Amino acid sequence: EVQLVESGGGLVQPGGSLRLSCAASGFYISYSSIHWVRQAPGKGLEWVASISPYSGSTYYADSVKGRFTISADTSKNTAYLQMNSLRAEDTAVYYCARQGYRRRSGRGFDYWGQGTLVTVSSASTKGPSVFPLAPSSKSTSGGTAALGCLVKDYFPEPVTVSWNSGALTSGVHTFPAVLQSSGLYSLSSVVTVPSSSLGTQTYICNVNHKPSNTKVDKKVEPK
Amino acid sequence: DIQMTQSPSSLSASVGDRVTITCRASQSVSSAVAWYQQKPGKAPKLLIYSASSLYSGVPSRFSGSRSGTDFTLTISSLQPEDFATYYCQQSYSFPNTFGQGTKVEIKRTVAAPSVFIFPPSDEQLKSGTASVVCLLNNFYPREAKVQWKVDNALQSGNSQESVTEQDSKDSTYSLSSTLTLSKADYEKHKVYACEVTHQGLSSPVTKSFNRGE
RNA sequence: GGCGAUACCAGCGAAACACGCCCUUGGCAGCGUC
Ligand SMILES: [K+]
Ligand SMILES: [K+]
Repeated sequence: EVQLVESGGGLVQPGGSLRLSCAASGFYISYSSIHWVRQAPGKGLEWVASISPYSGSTYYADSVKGRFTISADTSKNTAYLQMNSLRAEDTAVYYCARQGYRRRSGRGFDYWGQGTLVTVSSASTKGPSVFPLAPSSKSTSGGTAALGCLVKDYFPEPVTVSWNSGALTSGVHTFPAVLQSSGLYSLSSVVTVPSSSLGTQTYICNVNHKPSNTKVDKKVEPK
Repeated sequence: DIQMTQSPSSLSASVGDRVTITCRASQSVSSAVAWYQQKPGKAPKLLIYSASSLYSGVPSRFSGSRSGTDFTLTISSLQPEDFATYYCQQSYSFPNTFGQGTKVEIKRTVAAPSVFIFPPSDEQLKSGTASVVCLLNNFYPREAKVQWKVDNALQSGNSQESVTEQDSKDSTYSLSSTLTLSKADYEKHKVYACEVTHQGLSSPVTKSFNRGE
């Protein structure tokens, strides 16, 4: 029933600007406080701003006061976060959250959106190179084989990696990306399969990097 | 600003254990304190509001209490699905503030890694770079030493590691170590090896390959 | 323990502020004083 859907995120330069939207469904925002909360990758939740019902009063974290503006349009049932003078430290997933009804859950934030990723960086977009990680053993060895794909030199996050168009999920490990000294990301995705399936079963890694409009399928065969 | 000082920053607990997470507000916040659960890759969910009230639908093993400006979240008996990062938050005054979080992971028995090594692809080598990948699969605990040796020489400063989040069903981890070298550097040596030390192994395990061979 | 003057928390309206209603009672806590 209750849904919050953030949008508007993307990659921008330091000093740039971006406007996020949070579309509410299943309730009317005019009777609720609405909050923005952000989360840098692998870091904690950070409260950003909020707007109060009836008054429209607004509040901001010290770290964004003067640069960000929260607003709402009750006729669109949507809330907004205009972000200006952006800096690298603003990079984060931005969540929209509803503060619940006072008599039901106090001031707890009872519904959260899925968030929208904002990346602030001077680095240019670049799609990945995809290379096979050839099966670790022979088809006739009787045990388990590991195989995978190296997804190297891309920016910004995220890429998605599937195997056999999503049909292969069991035993898949797609590792968190790490930044190389070049400032570009790299990761590997691996899977373990029965050695006896090599040959019979075809293994393809499907890599999608929407920020660069890049899609790659790479077959991974025995060497 | 009111600081929320949350402790510990991480903990590894067994299923069935009682887990206590604490948050001290730097000045009075009355009872305007909420607790959230956030699983990796997911949005936070509300557990407790107004310091001690259970949010509707939340299991009763979760409870909160207040002693002055000290706020405690207790899980009376940790369940397997309870791994997550937990956050306290004050709503007494603006700006609202979150604690730094407590990452709760599941303790399990020791498990040694299965080790695999991958030479660089011929397609990569033509581009002038060689990535060699070592995979440590399904082990516990997370701590591990991975050491690269090229023709028996210890390598340093040319490799990076990545570790997965704890597996939801086997509570293990996996890790990748990638050694990067130039094509010329790669082609000046023959034996590439990855030596793994882990407390589940009685002695280090080496996987290697011989270049070209 | 008494007395005195206070300082803050609070009911409801879809509601932290603002706006409307209700209320003159409760509650911790310090201070002053015997
Ligand atoms: K509300
Ligand atoms: K404003």
